[PDB]
Parts: sequence; structure tokens; C-alpha cells
Amino acid sequence: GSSGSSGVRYFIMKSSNLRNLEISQQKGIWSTTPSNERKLNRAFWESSIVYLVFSVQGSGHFQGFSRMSSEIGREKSQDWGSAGLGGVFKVEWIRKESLPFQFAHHLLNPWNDNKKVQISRDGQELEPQVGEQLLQLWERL
Repeated sequence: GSSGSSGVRYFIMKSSNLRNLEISQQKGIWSTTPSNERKLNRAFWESSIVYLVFSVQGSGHFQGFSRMSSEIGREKSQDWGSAGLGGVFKVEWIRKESLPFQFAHHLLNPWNDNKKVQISRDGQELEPQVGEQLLQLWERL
């Protein structure tokens, strides 16, 4: 058997406007800054699953989460309102509702700074121990 075996990585994605994410939740695709794509491509080829948690800047909420469904630069799209973005990839959405930051206030991010999960950057890594508890919170809505 494999020395690495089955396993999943967790990441916080960020948006400049909820309108850019409306395309993502309808078309089933996403796009990030070119400097993140190498971490997500590596994670996608190594892992069983790559979890991508969504957050619009200034919203006070996590907009949902998806699983990475294809590799970056294999897919393309002209649909974006923001133009500072890189290439495109497919995403498989699991939950799509705006979860308040208050729900995850008992959770932290030791892979950032041991800060509260809301205090995470565009492409910031998340521990699986805090992240597996974050994803269950959509079931409380």
C-alpha cells in the first residue's frame, strides 16, 4: 500500500464581491491569484480531497465550502467581475449558505497564527482538526 495513503487538505479562499461568487456557485468554477495556484494544484494531485472554504471581504460570514474538482489552468472562464485573478478550475460545492463568523468563534487557525478562523488570508492553510469542525457548522443552520 501507499506510504502517504488517503487524506484531505483545507484552505480558506477569499472574494472581493459576492457577485464573483454567484458565478462560482452557478457555473461550478473558481479562480485565485497566480501565487496560490501551485499550492492548490499540488494539494489536488497529492490528496483524496482539497477543501475550499469561501468568504467575501467585509461579509461577516463564510459563504459555504467546496471540494477542488479539477486542476488549475486546465479550465478557463471570461465571467469574472474582478480582473486581478489567475486561471480557472472546477469546484464541487457541498454547502452554499452564508454561515456567520459567530458559529466558528470557538475554532482557531494554528497554521496561520492561532487566530480565530475568520482572521485568515486569501489561500491561507487550515489544520484538519479545526477544519473538520468548521465544515460541520453548516448543518447547524
